[PDB]
Amino acid sequence: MMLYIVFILSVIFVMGFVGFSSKPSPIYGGLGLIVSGGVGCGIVLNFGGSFLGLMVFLIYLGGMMVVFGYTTAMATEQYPEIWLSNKAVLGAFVTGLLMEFFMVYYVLKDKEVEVVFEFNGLGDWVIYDTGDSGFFSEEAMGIAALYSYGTWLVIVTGWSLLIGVVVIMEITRG
Amino acid sequence: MWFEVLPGIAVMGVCLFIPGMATARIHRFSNGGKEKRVAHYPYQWYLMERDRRVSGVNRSYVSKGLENID
Amino acid sequence: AERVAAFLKNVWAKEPVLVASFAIAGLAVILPTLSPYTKYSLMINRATPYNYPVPLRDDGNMPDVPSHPQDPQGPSLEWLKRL
Amino acid sequence: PFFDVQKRLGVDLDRWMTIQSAEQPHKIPSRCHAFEKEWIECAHGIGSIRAEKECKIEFEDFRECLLRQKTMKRLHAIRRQREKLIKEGKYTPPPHH
Amino acid sequence: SMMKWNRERRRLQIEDFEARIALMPLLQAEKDRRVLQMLRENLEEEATVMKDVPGWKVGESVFHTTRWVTPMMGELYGLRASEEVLSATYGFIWYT
Amino acid sequence: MNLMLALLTNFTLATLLVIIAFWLPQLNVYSEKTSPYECGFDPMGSARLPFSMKFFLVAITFLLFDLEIALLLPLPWASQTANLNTMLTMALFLIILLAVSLAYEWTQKGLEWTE
Amino acid sequence: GEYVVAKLDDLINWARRSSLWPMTFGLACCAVEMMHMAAPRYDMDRFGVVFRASPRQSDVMIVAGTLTNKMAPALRKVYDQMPEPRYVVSMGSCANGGGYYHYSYSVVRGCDRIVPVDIYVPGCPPTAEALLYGILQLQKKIKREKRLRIWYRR
Amino acid sequence: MFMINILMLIIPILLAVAFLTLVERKVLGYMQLRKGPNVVGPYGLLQPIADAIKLFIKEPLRPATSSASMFILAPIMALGLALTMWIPLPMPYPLINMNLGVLFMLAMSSLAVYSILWSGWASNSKYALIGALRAVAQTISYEVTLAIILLSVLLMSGSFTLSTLITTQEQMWLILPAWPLAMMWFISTLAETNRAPFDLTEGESELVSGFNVEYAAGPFALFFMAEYANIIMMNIFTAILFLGTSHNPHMPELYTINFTIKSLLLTMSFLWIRASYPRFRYDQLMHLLWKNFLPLTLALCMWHVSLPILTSGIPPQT
Amino acid sequence: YPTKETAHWKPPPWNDVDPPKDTLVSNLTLNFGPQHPAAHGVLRLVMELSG
Amino acid sequence: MSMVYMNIMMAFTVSLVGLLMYRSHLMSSLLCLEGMMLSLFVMAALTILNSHFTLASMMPIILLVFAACEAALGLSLLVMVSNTYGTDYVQNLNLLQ
Amino acid sequence: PGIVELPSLEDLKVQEVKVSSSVLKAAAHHYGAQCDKPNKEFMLCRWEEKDPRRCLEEGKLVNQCALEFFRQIKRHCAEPFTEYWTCIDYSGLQLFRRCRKQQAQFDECVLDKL
Ligand SMILES: CCCCCCCCCCCCCCCCCC(=O)OC[C@H](COP(=O)([O-])OCC[N+](C)(C)C)OC(=O)CCCCCCCCCCCCCCCCC
Ligand SMILES: CCCCCCCCCCCCO[C@@H]1O[C@H](CO)[C@@H](O[C@H]2O[C@H](CO)[C@@H](O)[C@H](O)[C@H]2O)[C@H](O)[C@H]1O
Ligand SMILES: CCCCCCCCCCCCO[C@@H]1O[C@H](CO)[C@@H](O[C@H]2O[C@H](CO)[C@@H](O)[C@H](O)[C@H]2O)[C@H](O)[C@H]1O
Ligand SMILES: CCCCCCCCCCCCO[C@@H]1O[C@H](CO)[C@@H](O[C@H]2O[C@H](CO)[C@@H](O)[C@H](O)[C@H]2O)[C@H](O)[C@H]1O
Ligand code: SF4
Repeated sequence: MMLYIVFILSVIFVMGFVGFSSKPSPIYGGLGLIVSGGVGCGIVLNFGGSFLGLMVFLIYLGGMMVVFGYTTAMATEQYPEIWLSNKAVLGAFVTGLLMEFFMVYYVLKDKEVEVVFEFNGLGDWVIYDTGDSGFFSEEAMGIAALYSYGTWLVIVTGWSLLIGVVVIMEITRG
Repeated sequence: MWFEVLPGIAVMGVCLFIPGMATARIHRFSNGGKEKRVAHYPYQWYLMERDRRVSGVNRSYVSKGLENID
Repeated sequence: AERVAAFLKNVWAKEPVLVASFAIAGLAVILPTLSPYTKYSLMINRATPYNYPVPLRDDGNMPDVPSHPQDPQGPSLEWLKRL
Repeated sequence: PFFDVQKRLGVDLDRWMTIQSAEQPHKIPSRCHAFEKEWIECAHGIGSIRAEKECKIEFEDFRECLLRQKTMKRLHAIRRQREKLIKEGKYTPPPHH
Repeated sequence: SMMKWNRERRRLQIEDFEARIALMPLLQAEKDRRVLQMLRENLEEEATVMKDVPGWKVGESVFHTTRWVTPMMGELYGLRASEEVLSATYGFIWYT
Repeated sequence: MNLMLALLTNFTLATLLVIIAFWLPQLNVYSEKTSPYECGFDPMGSARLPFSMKFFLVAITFLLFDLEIALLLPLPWASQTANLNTMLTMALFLIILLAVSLAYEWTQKGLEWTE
Repeated sequence: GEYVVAKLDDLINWARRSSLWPMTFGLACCAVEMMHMAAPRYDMDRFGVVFRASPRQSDVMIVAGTLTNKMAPALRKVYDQMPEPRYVVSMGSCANGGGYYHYSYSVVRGCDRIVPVDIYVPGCPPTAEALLYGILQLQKKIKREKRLRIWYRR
Repeated sequence: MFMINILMLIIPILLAVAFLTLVERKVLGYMQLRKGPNVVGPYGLLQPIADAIKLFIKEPLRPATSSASMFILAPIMALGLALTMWIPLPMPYPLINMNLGVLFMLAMSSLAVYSILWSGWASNSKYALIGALRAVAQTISYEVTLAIILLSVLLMSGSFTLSTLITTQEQMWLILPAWPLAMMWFISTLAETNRAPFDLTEGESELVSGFNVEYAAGPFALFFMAEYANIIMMNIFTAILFLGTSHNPHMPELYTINFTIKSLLLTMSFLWIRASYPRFRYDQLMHLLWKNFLPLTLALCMWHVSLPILTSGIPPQT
Repeated sequence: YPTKETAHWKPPPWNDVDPPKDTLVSNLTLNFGPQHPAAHGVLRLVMELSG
Repeated sequence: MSMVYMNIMMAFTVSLVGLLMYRSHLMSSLLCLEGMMLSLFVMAALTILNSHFTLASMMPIILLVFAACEAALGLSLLVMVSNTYGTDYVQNLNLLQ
Repeated sequence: PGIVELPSLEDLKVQEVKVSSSVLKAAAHHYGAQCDKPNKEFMLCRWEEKDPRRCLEEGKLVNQCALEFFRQIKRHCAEPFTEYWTCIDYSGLQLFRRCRKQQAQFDECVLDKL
């Protein structure tokens, strides 16, 4: 059961997506996205990417905090909609969960499932690397190479972030 | 007087001392009287797993020395 | 040099926080160039062995490659022992 | 690229990240390093039209390393049969398995 | 003070790294034997389990090449206990 | 496992305390008690009405600054590279461009809240 | 049976009277002597009495001053918004019975026309010490509650 | 033996938090020329117990207009995440030894913000909403500066492991080479914990009680417990970050004694600061961080990137 | 080519600028007191707030 | 493919349908855009981590950087849309019919 | 596509160096000098053959030289060596810097005797 840790997180991942894709009040859409960021961090962490996982969680926590502030100012109505309050939202929410459940049921019932494309349901551990005895994290060396190897990537990303500040000020200066 | 504030600080101090002391003692008790092995990197984990196999009792904190070399 | 002093002293009175920032930022950019120790930083990073030193197949003409780790040939870390 | 300014000027802006057989930090190899190199060396210089046909073996093996689809199908075949034999009281796993 | 201590820590790291280098040949030899033993054990079990399957061939390769391929987790621990598989796969990542 | 055990215990204890808090006390619920609070007089309109954000431009800039840390957080690892000449130039380059972006927004009054 | 609930009353009573949080609520003159009870000489905080602004986090309402007709609906509102158990201390002649504005067209003749009152502290204003006497009298009222003993005998 | 270890962590935390409230009331009392609790138990020692019992037998309220699920969820996250912040702390041995303990605490602290946003929002009252949006403003002010301040310190430690900070400070406290960062870090922790002079989300004199104005009894207590647990945790983190205690592996209790004294004194200073200063205006908090701390933090970040290289003092990865 | 679905279409403004909406943005109205620590207990300060 | 891919791919599809099927709030659709990046980030990370391609470990980070720019760009437009009509409703953006 | 050739279980059997990692870590520096030649040949084989099956024989000579190395320590330096790795074993990170005193005793023992 614990061998299926990554699969169980991925099931909650999709459920979070159905949470905000059904598009209730952005207050609850932000909540759904925070959950997905959380178990999304858990998924990446279980593949050996502790730094990558924790950062996507951190970035999305700050982003939804800005979203929450913008929702109260510009995307709020007298009766914010929950998943049960609207037929279109509930219908989308229900449809996504039932489509999620059945995919889970077959892949667990058979250890393989065909959903447009063939997926193997043996558990995700089977693909992992067997040997490993380096005295470092591979993700850290790869990420740290951004400053030695990725000189060109730093220039374009640094420029875009600088331009982003200039652009947002032009756009919002009516 | 101001030293009547000390009793509440000491009780607060003693409570904050317990978590650090308990963890240190529980680690030694469950690791054969030694510090808990730290495995931050794959190499350290590899050696720890090897010790579990070498121990013969499925415990990475049970050490085998020269008496295990024939 | 007198015009700049008036500006420099003026900003020390109005924006000492920003004066301190630019000064520290300036030092961060300049001193690495002028420091006699900057060279050792890369050598110490070079001398850290993360990987196995794979041996070479001896062909007969490798005078400077050692046969044993304790042989005199090869890079020495004596400079680091005393750094 | 559309305009191969990198080759002309000799600069190397992004080719370093293109393949997993390229030089990695501290020479950490990718899992499919050998399979990539064989496919890249098989198809070098001959073009995609020829390479699609004359390097199928190298590519097919490389694809197997990447997604392991044939291997997982084999394991599911073995695992499924053991379930059949274990459940029928026909085979018994040894102590170590 | 921070300079001097960190230089010493770098000297201590190299010493620690050199001990690992000295043992790597011994650990590598053990690893090679352990992997081959596990696969040979896997191969034998496959022979009995798949005996009555007609199209099966025991120990077949999925690769056109005869070059040695490192096995993945499923290939090596495919037919073993869950807690042995669990420790092999997520043991390091979960360790505290 | 240990981490998952630790998280479950933390949020299990918190939930137990809430459960106890809700089922132990004697309750007397009526409309006036549960009406929205606003200093003794009835609220004038819905608390769900839009609430203007005066620091909206700083809030967007936070999203762009809040991603500089992801690019800079690898620096302690990058300091272990052999190619320190390229490192230090690129690390200083990013921070300066971040400083320049801050100076631009500052000088153009982007950090002043709208009235 | 009787012994267990007897001790349990003593415990819930002790906790409730040792942790009395008045609403930050003053009306007129008498609120000045309420401040002097919080001031160093009397230090209400040393008895466990702590002002908290929110009605939700308050146990006691000290009606400290004249209650006008215009204010009366607001006072009843914040009283209703206290969670239970809750207590009301009527401080000063104005709150007690209208006082020196008793015959005014705009004054409620005693806050006990609006809320139930546990303790009446006389004076115009009561001294800070007199209010402290009233708070300690309220504590001794709470010490005598028999909620569980009565429940047990229902 | 691990479950016992978890209880040996969180039960003492709740006891330390309980008596921190007593110590705060006494320390502020004497700085205010009075005494503070000294009746309920000798020297007020039973006051925290009485307050705890009273709140949990007080009637909880669900406001009529409130969003029920988020109203109840919010206090559970607050206390749950406050206790989670302690599992990586090396005292001297962590309960959970993380490679990236520093970044884990950054992520959990960001998540704990939502327990304010959702409690204020779910309350569906204006004072609660105003408090919640101050929390949004306050996070924007300190989060960017806080992370970069940490990064500068970790460039002398070489790791994101909290235990490596103990090894870095074996010969000397990091407050010597980084007192400018320690100053800005100490302020950032006050802003991060909504502590005076940055107690804005609650802000008694402006917002009655701010984000939790509608909370009563037990649900209120969870928020109060979470706040004071965060006060202690952030001062432990400050002590570990800048006042490293030497660790003797054969006498780990001596570390825990010196380490605890430093954390108590740092926590006492939070109370001391609360008694001394007026409250910031919450747009003045944003300008303090963005116009003062941020320019200096960015400059010191470049300085501490360069300094190990130019002095050849780069730490090890381990 | 006129059609019934486009009978309500007007040519766009000459200078591309549509008139600003006549809609009035509504400011939040708040009771500040009487029961408020900063209201002296009996001030009902009705404030209109933008943010 | 591995079973995790089934749910990550499903997650991308759910957010894609989420983005394409609008309601009223323009903010709700901007969340479906951040949802797509989150799944793209996760699915890229699994591929890169599993295959041990070290140099691309920076790729998911760069992905987030340009997701932040898009979200900041999207929020800026939502500010000006809201300032004009008093809501973020998308049915108000029909002058150009 | 072929049947993977795996060695027999007898061809894999060998005497195992069954000591803990703290024992190996304590003797690593001397072990590196003493058993360099068999170890280096075996490591040259692996990075050349790229096949664990093609290096088995050299991998047995690695163990036989390790056992002979640890058999000499037992004959002459059993007690000083036993204190030293015990000190290493206590540490959570098996640090050298916490056992310099015992490292000396083992260091001059192997110098005087061996
Ligand atoms: C940091 C954590 C601190 C937690 C502290 C927790 C408190 C510890 C001290 C507990 C002492 C006992 C408290 C009793 C207070 C009850 C409230 C009260 O006074 O009401 C008066 C009522 C009496 O009401 P009554 O019947 O006389 O009349 C009520 C009707 N009117 C209003 C008209 C008068 O007491 C009771 O009804 C029963 C008393 C029970 C005492 C024992 C407690 C059992 C409760 C179990 C409830 C069932 C759900 C389970 C909840 C989980 C429990 C753990
Ligand atoms: C607009 C919505 C977008 C939603 C995106 C959803 C995820 C899409 C997944 C794309 C990958 C699917 O991959 C698809 O299925 C399997 C993958 O092994 C392949 O399967 C097929 O092709 C390969 C080719 O050698 C062979 O195994 C065989 O011919 C056959 O099995 C398909 O050729 C491939 O096209
Ligand atoms: C608007 C765009 C702004 C862009 C601003 C960019 C600022 C960059 C300033 C230069 C920073 C690096 O500056 C450079 O650092 C390296 C050290 O790493 C130094 O190099 C020195 O140390 C290295 C290793 O540490 C040795 O290999 C080398 O022999 C030695 O010269 C250079 O002498 C110095 O000139
Ligand atoms: C490399 C990292 C360190 C480098 C520092 C990077 C950040 C630099 C920040 C910008 C500094 C110059 O840009 C800034 O522009 C504004 C114009 O509104 C100036 O002037 C303004 O600032 C202050 C505070 O806001 C006001 O009291 C003043 O009334 C106003 O004129 C500032 O005095 C100047 O500091
Ligand atoms: S009772 Fe006396 S002191 Fe109190 S409000 Fe009335 S007139 Fe003023």
